[PDB]
Amino acid sequence: GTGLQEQQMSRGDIPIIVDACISFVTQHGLRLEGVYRKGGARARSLRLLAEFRRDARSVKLRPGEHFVEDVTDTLKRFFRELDDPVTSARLLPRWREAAELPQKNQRLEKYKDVIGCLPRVNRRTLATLIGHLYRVQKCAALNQMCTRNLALLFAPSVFQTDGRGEHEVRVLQELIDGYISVFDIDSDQVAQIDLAIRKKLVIVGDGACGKTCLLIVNSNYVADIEVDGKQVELALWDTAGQEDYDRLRPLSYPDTDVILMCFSIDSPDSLENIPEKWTPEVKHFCPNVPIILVGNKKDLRNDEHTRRELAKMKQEPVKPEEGRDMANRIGAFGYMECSAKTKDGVREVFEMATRAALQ
Ligand SMILES: Nc1nc2c(ncn2[C@@H]2O[C@H](COP(=O)(O)OP(=O)(O)O)[C@@H](O)[C@H]2O)c(=O)[nH]1
Ligand code: ALF
Ligand SMILES: [Mg+2]
Repeated sequence: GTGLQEQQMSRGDIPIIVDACISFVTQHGLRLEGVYRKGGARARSLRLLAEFRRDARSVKLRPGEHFVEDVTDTLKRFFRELDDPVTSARLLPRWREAAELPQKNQRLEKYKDVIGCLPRVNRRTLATLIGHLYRVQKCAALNQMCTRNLALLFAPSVFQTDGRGEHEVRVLQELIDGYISVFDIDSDQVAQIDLAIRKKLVIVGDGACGKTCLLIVNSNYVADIEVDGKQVELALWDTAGQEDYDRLRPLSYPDTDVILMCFSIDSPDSLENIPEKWTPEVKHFCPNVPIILVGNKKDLRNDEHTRRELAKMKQEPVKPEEGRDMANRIGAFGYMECSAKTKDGVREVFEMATRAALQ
């Protein structure tokens, strides 16, 4: 193997895995809302990564055949699993020092100096990645991925941080925003680019499937709920859906009394990750804790735009019976659908969770 120097290299002297994923996402993904925030179905996307590891130049990514979210996941996993972060562990002191200078122009010039000390393959790979993220955020009116969000999603794999690394998020954000300057992009490329009872609740589920909005519309938070005569102080613990936070998420699990396990009705992949990812993790850290399987964004089930996007990959919104079958398959206490956006079903979600916690 997973070393940067051991990879099959493109004509451009960067790893083919990086070149191929970035090219595909650039062609077919710059409009996808939540690109790089949403993830693919675990087993399917890990197969694609394994193909790239076996023989990267043999993988031909084709629209309609490969999921954008599998490819974005593959790119992040590539950087996360390098023996050494592409930014170099040995230069992390200089990165941090650069990040603490007072004025942005001074930080950019220092970042430029650090990048200059990297090995050639690292520099060219980092340049290609940052230029890609620069293009992504320029399309944020469509994909909703501003520079700050991309930096939060990419800093853990790029720098190989624990998951909370504050200096590295600033660097990445400023590298993206300052891409043209830091990487000496000439004016021709600039033009070409222009074209009494207390109970603990934890919520888990795929990135962007609506966990935080569900906690917010109802309300670490606290909600006071009354069910069956009993007044309950429900402690709400929010968690991140991305793989990058897998090491930090178990901090939230101790003492949990009920789990909200979420998928989005507009994402069959997020339902498929219920048995593949969330159920094994939750049953390992929260044995014998009741699970409410929650289908979020119910308002999108018959939404025309949603139905058209999923049909491109021969998918359709999750049906109520599919969620119920899944709830039975994993041994959930119950199944419930809701829309944080319209508030429909939100009370029923937390009332069922509270009854589960009290049984
Ligand atoms: N249509 C619709 N969109 C939603 C709903 N809930 C959340 N969203 C959107 O989905 C995106 C991610 O939501 P968020 O709760 O932050 O996702 P989280 O990553 O799981 O915490 C945001 O753009 C929300 O506005 C919903 O019930 N209906
Ligand atoms: F993508 Al999230 F909480 F913002 F899982
Ligand atoms: Mg969230």
